[PDB]
Amino acid sequence: VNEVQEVYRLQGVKINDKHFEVVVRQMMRKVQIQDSGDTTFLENQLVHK
Amino acid sequence: MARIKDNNAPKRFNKISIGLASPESILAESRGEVLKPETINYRTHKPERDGLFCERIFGPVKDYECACGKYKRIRYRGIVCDRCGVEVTEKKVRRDRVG
Amino acid sequence: SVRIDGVEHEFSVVPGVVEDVTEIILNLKQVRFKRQIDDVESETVSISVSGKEQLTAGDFQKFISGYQVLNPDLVICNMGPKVSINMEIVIEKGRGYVPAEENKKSNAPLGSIAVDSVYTPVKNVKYSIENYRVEQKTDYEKLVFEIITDGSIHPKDALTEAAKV
Amino acid sequence: MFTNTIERVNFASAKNIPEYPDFLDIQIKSFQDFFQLETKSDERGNEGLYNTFMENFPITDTRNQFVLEFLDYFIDPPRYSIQECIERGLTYSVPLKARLKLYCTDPEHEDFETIVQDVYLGTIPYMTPSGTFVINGAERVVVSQLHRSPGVFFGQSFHANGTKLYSARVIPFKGSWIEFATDINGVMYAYIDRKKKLPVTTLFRAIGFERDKDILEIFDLAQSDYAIIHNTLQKDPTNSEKEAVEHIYRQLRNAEPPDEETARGIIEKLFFSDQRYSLGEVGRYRMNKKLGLDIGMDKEVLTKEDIITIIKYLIELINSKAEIDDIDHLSNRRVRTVGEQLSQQFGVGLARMARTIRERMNVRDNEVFTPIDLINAKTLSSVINSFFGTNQLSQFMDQTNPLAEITHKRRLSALGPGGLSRERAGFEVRDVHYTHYGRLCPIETPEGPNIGLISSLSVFAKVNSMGFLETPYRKVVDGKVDVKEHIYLSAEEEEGMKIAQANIPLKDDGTIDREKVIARDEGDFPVVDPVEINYTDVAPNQIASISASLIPFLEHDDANRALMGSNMMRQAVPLLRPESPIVGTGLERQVATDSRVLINAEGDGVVEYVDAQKITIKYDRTEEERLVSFEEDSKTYELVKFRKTNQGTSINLKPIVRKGDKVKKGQVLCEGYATEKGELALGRNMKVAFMPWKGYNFEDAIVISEKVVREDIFTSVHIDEYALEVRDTKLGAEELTNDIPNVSEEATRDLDEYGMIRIGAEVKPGDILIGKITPKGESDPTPEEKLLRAIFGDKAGDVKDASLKASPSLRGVVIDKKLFSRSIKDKRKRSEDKEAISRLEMDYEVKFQQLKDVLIEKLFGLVNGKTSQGVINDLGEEVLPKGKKYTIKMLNAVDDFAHLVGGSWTTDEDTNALVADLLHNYKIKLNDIQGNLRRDKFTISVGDELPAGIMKLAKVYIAKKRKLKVGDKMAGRHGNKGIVARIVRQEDMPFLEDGTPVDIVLNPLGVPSRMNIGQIYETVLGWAGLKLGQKYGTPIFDGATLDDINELTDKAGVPRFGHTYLYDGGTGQRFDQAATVGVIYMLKLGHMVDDKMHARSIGPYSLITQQPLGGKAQFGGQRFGEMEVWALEAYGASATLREILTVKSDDVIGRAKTYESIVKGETMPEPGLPESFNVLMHELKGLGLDIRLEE
Amino acid sequence: SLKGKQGRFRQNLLGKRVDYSARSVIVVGPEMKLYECGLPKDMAAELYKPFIIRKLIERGIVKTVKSAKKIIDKKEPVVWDILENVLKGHPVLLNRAPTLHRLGIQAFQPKLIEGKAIRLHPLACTAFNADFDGDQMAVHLPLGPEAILEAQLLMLASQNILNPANGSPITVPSQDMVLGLYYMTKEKRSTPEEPVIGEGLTFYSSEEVEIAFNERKVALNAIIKVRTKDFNEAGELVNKIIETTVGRVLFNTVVPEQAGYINTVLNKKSLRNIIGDILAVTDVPTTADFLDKIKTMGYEFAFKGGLSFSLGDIIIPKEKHEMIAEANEQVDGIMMNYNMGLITFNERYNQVIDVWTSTNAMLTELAMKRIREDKQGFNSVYMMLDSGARGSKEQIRQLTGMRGLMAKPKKSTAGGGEIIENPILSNFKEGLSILEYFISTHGARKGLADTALKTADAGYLTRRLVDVSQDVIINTEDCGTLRGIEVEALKKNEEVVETLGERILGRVSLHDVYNPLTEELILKAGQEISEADVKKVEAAPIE
Ligand SMILES: [Mg+2]
Repeated sequence: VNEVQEVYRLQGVKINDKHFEVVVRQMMRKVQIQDSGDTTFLENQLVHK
Repeated sequence: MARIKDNNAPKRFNKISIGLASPESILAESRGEVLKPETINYRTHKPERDGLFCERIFGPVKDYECACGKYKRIRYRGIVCDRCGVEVTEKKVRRDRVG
Repeated sequence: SVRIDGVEHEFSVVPGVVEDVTEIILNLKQVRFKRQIDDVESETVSISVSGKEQLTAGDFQKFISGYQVLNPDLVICNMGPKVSINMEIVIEKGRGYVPAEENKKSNAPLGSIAVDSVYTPVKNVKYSIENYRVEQKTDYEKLVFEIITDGSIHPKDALTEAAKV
Repeated sequence: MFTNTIERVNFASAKNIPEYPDFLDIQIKSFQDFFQLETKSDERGNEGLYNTFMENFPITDTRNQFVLEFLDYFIDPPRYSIQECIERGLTYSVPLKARLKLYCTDPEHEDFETIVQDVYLGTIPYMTPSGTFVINGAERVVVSQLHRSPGVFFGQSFHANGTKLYSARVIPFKGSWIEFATDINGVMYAYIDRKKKLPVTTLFRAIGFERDKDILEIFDLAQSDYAIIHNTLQKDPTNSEKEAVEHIYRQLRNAEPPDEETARGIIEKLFFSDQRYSLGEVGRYRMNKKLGLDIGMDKEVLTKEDIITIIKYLIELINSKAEIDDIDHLSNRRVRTVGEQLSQQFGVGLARMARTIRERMNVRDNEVFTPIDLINAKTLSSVINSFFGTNQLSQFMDQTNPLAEITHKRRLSALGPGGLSRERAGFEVRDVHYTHYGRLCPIETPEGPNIGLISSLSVFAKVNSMGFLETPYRKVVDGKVDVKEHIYLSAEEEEGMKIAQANIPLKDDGTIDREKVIARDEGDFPVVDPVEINYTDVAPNQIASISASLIPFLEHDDANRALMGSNMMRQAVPLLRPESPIVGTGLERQVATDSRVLINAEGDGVVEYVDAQKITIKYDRTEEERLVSFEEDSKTYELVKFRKTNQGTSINLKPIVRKGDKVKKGQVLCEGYATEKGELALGRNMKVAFMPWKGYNFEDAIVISEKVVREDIFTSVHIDEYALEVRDTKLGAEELTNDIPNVSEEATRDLDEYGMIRIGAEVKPGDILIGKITPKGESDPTPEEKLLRAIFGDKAGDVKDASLKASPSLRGVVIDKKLFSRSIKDKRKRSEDKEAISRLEMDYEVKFQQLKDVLIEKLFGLVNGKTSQGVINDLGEEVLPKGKKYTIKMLNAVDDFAHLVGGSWTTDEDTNALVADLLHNYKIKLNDIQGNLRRDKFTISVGDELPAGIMKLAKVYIAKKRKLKVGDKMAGRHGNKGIVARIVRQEDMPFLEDGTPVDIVLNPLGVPSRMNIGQIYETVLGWAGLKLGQKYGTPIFDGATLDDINELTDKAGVPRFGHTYLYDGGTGQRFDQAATVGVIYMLKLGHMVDDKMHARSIGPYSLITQQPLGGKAQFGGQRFGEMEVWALEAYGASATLREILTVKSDDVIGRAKTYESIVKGETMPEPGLPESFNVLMHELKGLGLDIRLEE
Repeated sequence: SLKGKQGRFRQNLLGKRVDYSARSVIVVGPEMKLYECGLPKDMAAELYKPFIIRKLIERGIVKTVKSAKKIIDKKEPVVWDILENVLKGHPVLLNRAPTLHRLGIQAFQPKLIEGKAIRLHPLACTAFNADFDGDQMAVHLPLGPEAILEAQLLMLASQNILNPANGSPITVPSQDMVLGLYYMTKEKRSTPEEPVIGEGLTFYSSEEVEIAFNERKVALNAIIKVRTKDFNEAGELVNKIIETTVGRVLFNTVVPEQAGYINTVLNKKSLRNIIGDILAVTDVPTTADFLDKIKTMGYEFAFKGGLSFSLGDIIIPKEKHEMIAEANEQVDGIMMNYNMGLITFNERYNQVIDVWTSTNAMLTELAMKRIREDKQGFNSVYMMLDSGARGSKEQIRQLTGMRGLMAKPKKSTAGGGEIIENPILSNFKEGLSILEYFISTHGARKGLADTALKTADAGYLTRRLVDVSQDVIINTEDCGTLRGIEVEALKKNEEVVETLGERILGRVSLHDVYNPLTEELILKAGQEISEADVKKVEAAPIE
């Protein structure tokens, strides 16, 4: 968030941090599985949290 | 002309379901079977019977007119011609009938 | 309105005439009229000119009865000595500017070409304000008026009509 | 002194400016070099179509028994005129006839007589005198292509790992490309057509360097510098010539060679065969110059020494001992003129024709045949017509105004076949280069995706024989400028030379009068002494194009605004009454003269008759010219009156000369079409005040006076051509008639018997222009139709209405109608036509006899009493006996005067030359009469020429007089574009102390951010000129200064800088601050509001998507795409988005129900399923997925 | 038929062409209100055709839709009489492509006008990015009552004062308006040559100031004293005598009362801050009325002043030649230093560039000072630049000083464009030589190409962001999390770029926050941080 907002700020444009926060939230909706256990999932699979 | 009230009410739905298609389902939805690979007659520009554009399967090309011209005008709506087997209806049906 | 014999639209040419019908129309727009007979609001003028090397606005005067051409030296077109020009013009009364679109009459004869009409008689109005001394007070104002007209209305009459409005 | 020539006060200070090279030379000179029509048969040089025929001839069969040789080519007069071709929608083309000699070299075929016959090779489109081509009735320009020059370039590239890769690319004039490139491992490879790589040691073995010893002896193997060669040897899988050649065969054809000979022959044909590989003169010259080799220019194939030298140069390039080649350098970019492209197309067509002929004579070995039976003219005609019709360089002509035309003809395009693409066009190529100085205009380039890719030639630049650009310089020795002669220097000749500006101060002897002068040295601009100069510029406007040279005070305008102004004047609509600018540059007269749109006097003479339709001039001729020419001394010129252009503008020419006026060669005879009195007049001079006006000039808006509309200052005429083709269908032949079923008599009242609207009738939207009935298949009429027929009695036949109707935005007056109809050849009609051709043949034969005896009279007058030296026919027959005195009887004994090419007539060389010229003009006149006979024969036989399947072609022309109105786009010459926001009454407009109102108001806020003070200067100088009754010429960089304008305004009684106190028209109160007032030159652009307003409630819908159509002509709605849907989603406008996506676009039932509900005032029906979703569902069901809608 | 850019999903489902739509060229309707747009008669007649048909059948003039269509096509006066009533309460939607933000589509109340161009309010131009140099806009007509209410209550231009990106006002006056407001609100002091009428007078209220101004007994820029309402140190509304300007009093006559008294020279930045504060203390309709009034006032006072662009306002310093000469002698000193081997080639190049750029900076400062002190700051060019209406310091420098150093177009793959050691000495008033013009063409073409080529990349980035963020919708009022983000003032190089209150403004507090010095409850958990809370936090030592 800080890096993107800094890049946008260098050009004199003001955008609230909440928009970048909303986007970055969607950018972090998944996890990578390290051990399937007995579950349905598979090794190194990307699944929703 | 005032558009006819198509009594096929808009199907209200909030859910979309997908799956494998059974042969029985395809036969149920199909209006007929396609035998001939011909599309249309190159001379009369009319669709060949039992072809990929046949009027007995998919519907009449002209509104309220059968393939052989025996039945014309809206007064024969819903009647399937005994000579050509084409239902007397709107041309719009050629977008929904499946073979 | 203007109707030149043998001309069906404003984008044509009269044989033997240097200027096209468009330039003739633009020159005809510049002709100025002063009323000579009272109560004359509209007049139809049939003009037939031949044997001349130049059609001037003064050549219309021999055919106009109720109006007077104020600029007879205005050249309408240059023609050959063997060119015969037969044209019909309609003179009407109006205010300000009326585009040729509004002047088109549905009952007009074939070949009639409507023209833009600039009805305004006043070319320029200039006024100045100078101080004036009355007895002991020097703050009173003096108004000076300079009016340039086309000759159809006298400047005094123009002032009187503006005051009347 | 001429009465109608505009005199301008020129502020130019530069002296000895030579004449501008003809602006249409790049087209006309190239085409004339290609065809060589004006050159006699025996004087035809080895260039153009003659070389095209030589390179493809003689054609010999596989057995070398039949030889087909080319002798000469002759061109007939065109079948139709330029105006006729435009009106009829045909191509202005000339027939080509070739004299061919066929003989058999086989002694077993001694009975085969030698045949010499003139073969008609088909119609070739011919260039107009204005430098254009008329293709399918519309003018086109073959824009010159700026492509990479033939030769070898040493370029450097970076691999993904950052390692520098050096490459040498050889592109031939005709043949395959070869590239020597290095890899990341230090092993360099040779790429053939970029398909598969081969180590160059393998190529060396294949080209004769079998052993490693020879290859190392090539480079005399400093070892670290040449380690690449050792690495390539180490990676070479071959050791002998046979192995290398077999490996090359396997790499190229992906198969094993049947034998060594074919494998060697593949390499020989690829790289050393004239038929398949051709470097050309340009490529050979460039490679010889850059490689330091002295190979003869006659060798056009690659050689071993060339390959060795290229590899050596690449090796030193890797060693940083050589520089890389700049691709954008104009030495590396070569101009392909129209003549060159025509030469290539003719070469390809003749190659195909030669292959077809070879196959035919391989088939017809034992039959007696003539060259006519061997040639199909369609092979060449189709190739040339395809090039003129489908190639990207044959573009639609920009005919908005003469400036646009002359800029289009001088345009250079980097696109097209053999050029660059928009996707592959980087920042570098689009940039301006130092070699563009005086060759490519750095100001004029289109905005958008084509910036830098489309360039305009400079005023003084020309294209040489080799195809490179030269611009004129003046030579300097010891600081002394040679002011008498100038030398054209190319980009390669300009390297290492220091160049100063044209306006540098010189003494009377030509010595530079400066201690230090700025100089151009390549890409830098160093300061040098006058001794260090090599060359000097010639004109102040040498860098600018024709457009950029028409902007006054351009040196005061920002480069971007200069670009916009240059682009914008080319969009200026021709006005009804054009007026030359008060403040101009002086190039307007030259632009009008060189445009060749205006009728130019061919020589000195006196005008006999002046009319709006024609001009007659009696040209002054000397006695020998009268003795030699067949034409009358009087020439009649037909003026172009209301001719539609490509962009819909109108060409209207009005004569400016009067009866009895004296003219000389090159004089302009007519004004009009954005010209006034021989000067280019794109717009009008207008009084302007710079102040904000109640916010109506906000954000580039323009406030204008009503006097502009009143006096037709910016009124322009546009013409629209509508064509309806009648066709023969299966159900019957379509017909044009006024009896259109289900149409009231009022709508057809203006139609003639042929269904065409009457000339001069007013066209309103929806009016019927051309009435057409299409035959209808037998269908029983509906009960409503039957009732209508019974009531009104209309005998509606079995036809359907297909009449072309006026568009909803069309309002105008018909000014021309044209109907071309194909003659129906009936037996009686064929007999009548045959009798007509017979009678025409007798009359024409009488004409040829008349022409022959006037020949006899003139020839006898020239050669009376002299002796004949023997004149030989083309067959070698000696027609006029040598030693006999010339008599009338023996001259009457010569059967054919068109074919004497040999022998001598008299001892007097002057008499012989006069007789030769007389014979040449006789040949021209006889060819003209024969072409006339052929044209009338065609007219009687077939009639009007129409495309196949079309029986009649109907055209209607409508002229639209469009006044200036709110929304119309106006612009100056300095980039100040704008939209008319309000037409203000003259009483409300600002007025001066004298009561005179200003005509236009511009926002002062637009100037400081855009840095175009040139408009300010033009305003002040134009006010000075209008008050003084003077017009001025302002050359760029050598124009009017501030002190001169101040002096002129002081003389004219104008406040300095135009700073005067204005008065409000509404309240009469003087404004608090003085305003800049004066006269500015304004143009009216083609972005007019009448063509851009569109509105639709309902209309036609598309076929598959059922969406409403797009475009104004189809009466369609606007596109409502993804970003705007995102905007609706952001607003939370659910219902608006739903309504738009379904009931306004593709809900077939929903849209009709919504319209009915709106009309009847009921509640809006619920949206249904869009047809796009129905199509998606149907596709997914057809693909075998069961999809159900669940509630 | 399904995948790819040309498949059904991306081609026929995400975009469509619509009925009840229109398009034409846009012209400025400065006499209109913020929520009004001028609509040409033909466009309105075609768009509102079925409504006009309905009213025709209701009036009994025509019994069939065909006769109604015939009447409408003939453009009879009754059609206009009906259309005038039909336009009322039925807004249209104005869209200019590209629609980069939601303000690219706005709802306006249509008005019938003459001509064929759509009239746009000047304040919507910034949101639409629309100028009047040939731009066109699409017109979309909502049909159903839900759509009409949606437009009126969410997409109306008067309701869209704020920028959704940051909350700052986007309907700020510009160009003519800003210049006029600046001209009216600027002060002029009396001089013996140009005495100012009415300076030093005292007035009981704005009423007497208006009386004096209308009587021409006081100047617009005169420094006066007036008695009116203004906030005291406690935040209450009291009367006091405040030194002000007649133009400022006239400007405050339309300012909403609750905003106090505005006593500063008006520029674009101050105007934006003022509109923000007024909307903070009042409601949206009052701010819209204020915007309309100040727009009219700025336009009128810019028109009355006759503010122009003349060659006399571009005052090239008389010392320009002298400092160019001094720079030339310094460059000569550097060159002879290099020739004797005292400095390197790179050092000489850097020193020459430094000398030229110092000369350019000094000349820019001197030119700005001259133009500023000209006519007591009432020079039209200086008024245009200082107010923020148009123009920058660099552009005024190029018109008056020297265009300066230029970058070479060289194709150096390693380094960037080198700077030519000889700058463009001439300016646009003096005129550029052939060489200088050829040099500047490089930069002009480079800029045009860069813009034209990178617009599409920006659009692609926008598309990817929309694709990744489309599913975020506020669905629940509170999820009850105890987790939050710790926000502090943004400092860069010892400079506070964003204040703590500005960053936390509009957020919801995690826990209760107490003043460390007074133990007062500043913030409550689960409550929005308003502007007053922002001031309280800034007063307290909270970081
Ligand atoms: Mg724009």
